[PDB]
Amino acid sequence: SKIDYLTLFPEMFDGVLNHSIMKRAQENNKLQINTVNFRDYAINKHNQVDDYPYGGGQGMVLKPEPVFNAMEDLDVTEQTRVILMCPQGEPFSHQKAVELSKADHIVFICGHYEGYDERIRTHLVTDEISMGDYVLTGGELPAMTMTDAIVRLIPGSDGLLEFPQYTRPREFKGLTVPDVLLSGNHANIDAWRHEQKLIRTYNKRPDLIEKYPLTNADKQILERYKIGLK
Ligand SMILES: N=C(N)NCCn1cc(-c2c[nH]c3nc[nH]c(=O)c23)nn1
Repeated sequence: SKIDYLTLFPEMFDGVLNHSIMKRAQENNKLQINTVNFRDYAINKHNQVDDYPYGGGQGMVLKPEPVFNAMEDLDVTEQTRVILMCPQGEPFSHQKAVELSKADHIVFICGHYEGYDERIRTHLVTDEISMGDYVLTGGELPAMTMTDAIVRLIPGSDGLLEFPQYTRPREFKGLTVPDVLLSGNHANIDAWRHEQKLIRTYNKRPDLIEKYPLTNADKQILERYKIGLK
């Protein structure tokens, strides 16, 4: 499997591909990653990859020819998935990460451009994906985050919040690890962790409690808690 990124700043990805999961999986002969710069396929008078929009508008638009050429050199096939980092795209999701981990070749089109030529979108892009309602400067960090979640799904819940976890030391600033965790009584350790899960969910995410098949023990735990409050 292989991932290629079209970027103006191929060096933003320095140290994110040479370390962690990217370093591991790429070393392991699992994924080939290539960075590709624009303006390496530009032919404009200033070697530009953006020009002004027909009809007017404030911004500048990425031109189609450098991008189709970039797809050409990257040996994009009819089954390659070309992902446009688009602020109005479908929000990225675990479902989509599972879907994309099934893909032999992937290309991210990254860029700060206010606009993209519609030719690119109609005949080149297979996928347009957002990071969320917030506004970013470019598609490079989105591209890398999505790559993280996808690569992690390469061969290389219960409905509640997590239970608190503690490690050494037992005491720190007078803040004491709960004693049940050191008693070596695993039935109590698990019962306590479950109680904390119910209580933390009740306090911070009551919607999750509503969608949870509460037992009679769970109801009693929450009721003893909310009475212990008063
Ligand atoms: N087309 C416009 N407005 N570009 C402006 C500059 N920009 C933004 C993005 C972008 C990519 N992915 C995102 N996910 C969530 N919000 C975002 O803003 C983005 N890429 N370039």
